[PDB]
Amino acid sequence: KTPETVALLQNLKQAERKGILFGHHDDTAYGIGWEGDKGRSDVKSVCGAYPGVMSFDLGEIELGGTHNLDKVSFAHLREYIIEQYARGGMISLSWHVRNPKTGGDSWDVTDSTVVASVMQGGENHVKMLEWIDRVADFLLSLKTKEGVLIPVVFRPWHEHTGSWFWWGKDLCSSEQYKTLWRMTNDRLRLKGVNNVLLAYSPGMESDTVEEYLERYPGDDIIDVLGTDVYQFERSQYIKQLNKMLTILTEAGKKHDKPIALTETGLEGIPDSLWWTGTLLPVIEKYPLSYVLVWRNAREKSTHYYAPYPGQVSADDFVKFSRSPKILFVGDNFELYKLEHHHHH
Ligand SMILES: [K+]
Repeated sequence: KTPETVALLQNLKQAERKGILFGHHDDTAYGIGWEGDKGRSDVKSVCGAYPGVMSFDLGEIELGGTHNLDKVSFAHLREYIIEQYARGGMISLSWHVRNPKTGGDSWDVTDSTVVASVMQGGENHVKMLEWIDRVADFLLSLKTKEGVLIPVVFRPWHEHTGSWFWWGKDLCSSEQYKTLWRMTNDRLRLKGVNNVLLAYSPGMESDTVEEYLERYPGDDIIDVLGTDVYQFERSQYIKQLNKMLTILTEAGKKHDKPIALTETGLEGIPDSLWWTGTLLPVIEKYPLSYVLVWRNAREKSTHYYAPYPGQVSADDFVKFSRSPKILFVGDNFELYKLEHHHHH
């Protein structure tokens, strides 16, 4: 891993001391009522600072086209990534990859033999490695104008304990799933992709650490232990989020990995006090390195997870943002600076 990448990991590992970076998907790409405006951010428009983490998706890079599945160009993603690094924030990338057997999208679960087909000897193995190489080439293009590779937390194969993606629980064995991870790591390493940290991120199906780790590909592959948990009903969310963050904290101590709430949110945040009244009291109890809420879909204006100006939860988001526990660009962290000393 590059020096800046090791520094990022070491700074994620001191979350207990520094606080929780706040994140938003596609934050500088678009939001409610806009797309592509230079420097614009629904998060910054509400609270005045950029989120400490921004994530974007590489889905459809494997098809060799110019835009991802959410119609954002890869050349724009690279710009947004360079700009987030320049201001000192973190970047994460997910990968809603197409179905290599059916030609469908990530959510095509018609065929439960897709992962088998990309194993060694399978009809789609070479193509799967070509697809991963296309991700590798994009990652290698994430450079500062001075030529420094930009560290990224790459989070492929997510939500694998559910069965809504073609790599999900009912669609492959535990060993097949771990092999996806090994193929991914192998190709990234061969390509010299030394600017990636890998994050593991199943949802809330697991009730225990044993279950959470059943499909874990190993400490030598994974750098960040995450989970994706959304609010559908408040009491259940509080129970299930506490349950998963307890699992993450226990597992992260057992395996010496930082932890993160890699996706969460309340769609349309109709609860005007969601941020301080529901989310913060849960997450502040756990040593999270970051918490990321999902995109503000310009193309479906009910589908948003961060506020925007005038949105009913916006004032409360401002109050949340002022918590010393929650970190935005401008706050007291330096992700890419090594402080050169062991933990004790
Ligand atoms: K803050």
